[PDB]
Formats: sequence, C-alpha cells, structure tokens
Amino acid sequence: SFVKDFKPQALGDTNLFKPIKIGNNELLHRAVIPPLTRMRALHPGNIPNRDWAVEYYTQRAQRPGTMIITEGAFISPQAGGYDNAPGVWSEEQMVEWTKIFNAIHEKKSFVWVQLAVLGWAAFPDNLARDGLRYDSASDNVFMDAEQEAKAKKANNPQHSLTKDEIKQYIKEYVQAAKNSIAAGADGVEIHSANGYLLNQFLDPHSNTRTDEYGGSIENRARFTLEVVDALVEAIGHEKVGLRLSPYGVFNSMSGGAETGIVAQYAYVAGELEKRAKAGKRLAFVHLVEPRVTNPFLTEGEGEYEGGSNDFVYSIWKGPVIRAGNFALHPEVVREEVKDKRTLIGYGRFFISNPDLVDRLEKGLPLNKYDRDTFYQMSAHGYIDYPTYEEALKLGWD
Ligand SMILES: Cc1cc2nc3c(=O)[nH]c(=O)nc-3n(C[C@H](O)[C@H](O)[C@H](O)COP(=O)(O)O)c2cc1C
Ligand SMILES: COC(=O)/C=C(\C#N)c1ccccc1
Ligand SMILES: [Cl-]
Repeated sequence: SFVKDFKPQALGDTNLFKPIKIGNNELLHRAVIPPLTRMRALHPGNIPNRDWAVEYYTQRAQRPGTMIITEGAFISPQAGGYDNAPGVWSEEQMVEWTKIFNAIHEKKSFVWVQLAVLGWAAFPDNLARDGLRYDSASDNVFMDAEQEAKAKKANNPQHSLTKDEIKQYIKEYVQAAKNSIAAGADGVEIHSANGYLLNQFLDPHSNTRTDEYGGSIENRARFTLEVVDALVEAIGHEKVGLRLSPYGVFNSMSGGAETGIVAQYAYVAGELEKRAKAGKRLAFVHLVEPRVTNPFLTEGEGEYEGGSNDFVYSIWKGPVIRAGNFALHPEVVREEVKDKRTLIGYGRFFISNPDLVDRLEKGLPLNKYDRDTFYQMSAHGYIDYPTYEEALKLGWD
C-alpha cells in the first residue's frame, strides 16, 4: 500500500529536475539511486542474480537520464564475507554485470559500481571456510562482542592489516575498477562510509594503529586517499566518486561523539579539492546525512542533530550527492537543491518505488517499503513493487 499520512509535494519546479553532468554522464534530473545491498547474489562465487537482477535495475532505470549507483560489490574474495552480495573480480560475475549495465543503458540511464570491502563487518566464519583472513585496521578493538566471539570460534581472529596487505587491497581496487569499466559501467564509487574497511581506517575508534596508517588525521585518511589516487590513475578522475558518512554510527563508527570527526572528514574533502585544483577533480562526493546515522533504523530514528554536512561545501567545490530520509521530506529537499551542485540520493524508497522519479516530479503517493525483504533471496520485495499506474490498478488508492 501507499505510505499513510505522507503529504507529497511536486518537486518538478525545483533544481531536482534540472539536468546536470556527473563525470561523463548527462543526467536529466538529480534524483540518484544510492548504493543498496539486496543480497540476491548467488553462492558460490558471489554471482549477481541470474534470474532477477537485470529486471530490478531495468525497472529502476526507467526514468531516462537517472544516475544509478549499484549495490556494493566486493573487489576480491578477501574483501567479502557475505555469500549473497555480488563481486566484481571474476569473469562469471562480469558476465552478469554486463547484462545489467546494458539494460540500464538501453533505458538511457547511467550506472556506477560501488566498490566494497567489508573489514570487520564481514562474517569471520564464511571467511574461515574460504581460507581468508578477518581483516580490519586494528586487532585490539572490535565491531561488537558477537563478531569478536565468532572470529575466535572460527580460529580467525581479527587481523590488523600489514602495509603489504593494504597494497594488495589497492591492487584489487584497481583491478575491480578496470573490470567495471570494461564491462560497460560509467564509473565507480569508492565506498569509504558506513563503517566498512576504509571507514574503519578513518575512524579513531576503530583505528588504533601507530604506523603511517593511524594515529593522526593525515594517517587515518591515508588508505582512502591511496585508493582514490590509484583509481584516478587507472580509469580517470571523471569515472571516480567517493562516499563518506561523517556522522554515521552504523558498524560501530564514532559519529559526532568524537570531537575530531569533522576535522577528519574536512581533511579528506580538502585533499580532494587540492587534487581537483591540480587538474584531477573527482566526479562527485557522496555524503550520508546525519539525518540517518544508521540506515536500519526507521526514518526519523537515529537522527543526529548536533552536526551538519554543510562544512563540506566550504571545502569541496564539485558535485555533492546527499542521502538520508529525503523521500518523506520534500520540504527539506526543496531547500537543499537550491544549491546548484547538490543531488539527492533516495535509498529505501527507491527499493519500493521503481518509478520514484516520476512520483517526485508529480507529487504522487509513495509505495510503503517492506524491510523484511530488503535482504532476502526472493523476487518478492525486489522486482514486484508496482509503478504508480500498477498500484492504482491494484486499488492501492
Ligand atoms: C537495505 C539497505 C542496503 C544498503 N546498502 C548500501 C550499500 O551497499 N552501500 C552503501 O554505501 N550504502 C548502503 N545503504 C545505505 C543507503 O545508501 C542510504 O545511505 C540510506 O539508506 C539512507 O538513505 P534513505 O533514507 O533514502 O534510505 C543501504 C541501505 C539499506 C536500507
Ligand atoms: C557488498 O556491499 C555490502 O554488503 C554493503 C552493505 C551490507 N551489508 C551495506 C553498506 C552500507 C550500508 C548498509 C549496508
Ligand atoms: Cl551548504
């Protein structure tokens, strides 16, 4: 059914519906599909779902000129640990991704692959089964007691990466980016948010290292910036974006409770602008808003009111995608898009509304989402949410 009590607003008269260029892509509107893990990939081999993934992305590409960022895709087996999330390291994976990218392009939309590395969020038992390490920045602080226990039980204790192992990940990022472009993607997004491996290096709670990769703002940012630089070299700055969540607490990150958190992220933005001014500007910076510090809490919950991402705009001068509880808040979007380099990512409601862009333009009711099927091995709750037309025919009004 439709979300009850929601009072839609037509946003067609705002900059949300003004075209903008991101990297090589001429977007026709500024409603972006942010990366959304759905867990339909099949085991073994982390293969994008052979039955439904093309349809899922085709549905959500239906509005011409939409920028789509894929679900997180593992750069290598060592980077993974969830059996049903896809990878981008193998030929068998790329066969399916190619079909997906082709379908999106047939609909005249665009696709950016999010490159994912789990670190301490991985399942240590899956990794042990596959002969792989359980990795993080440090080895003396853990995501939670359950993860620490699972690792010990699996004889796969959390391991602090060596410098050589960091270089190996960088090699894998480079190859994953190359694979993505070769299969037809428009670009990649480096995931450095939501408490996954790169975020584990950025955050002083999870990073207690005393080598060059920890112990200061510059050191904590080193790994993320090395990945940025490696990918810019490999496939070009116009095909690379970076995602950050300064105020996130998901996966045991610090958020605003850490008084140095804004400085840490301001440093990263500054280093990106420095590179931009020296001729290599990333396609975009993608920020998760303090509106959503944990995306598995219902909209309105876990909202941090003691911080703003506005600081980034004083530093980074390129496009900024902002995501977090915007679908139910057109009044906030109306104000944010007055800034002419701001795009809006809509996550959970793009899960439930394949024609979300039409609904935003025209001020239509939104399909409620079913959180139970966010992660599920099913077409149900994946490719069977109706368009507005289909919803009316089903009597949802
Ligand atoms: C089911 C689900 C899966 C997600 N998967 C990813 C992901 O793979 N990579 C990522 O950076 N963010 C991921 N996110 C976070 C979203 O991109 C987004 O930032 C968040 O849901 C807040 O936006 P929203 O309120 O519009 O949903 C996910 C969120 C949800 C609910
Ligand atoms: C492969 O990439 C992932 O598995 C990504 C997530 C999971 N699980 C993820 C990333 C950010 C926010 C929520 C889930
Ligand atoms: Cl601003």
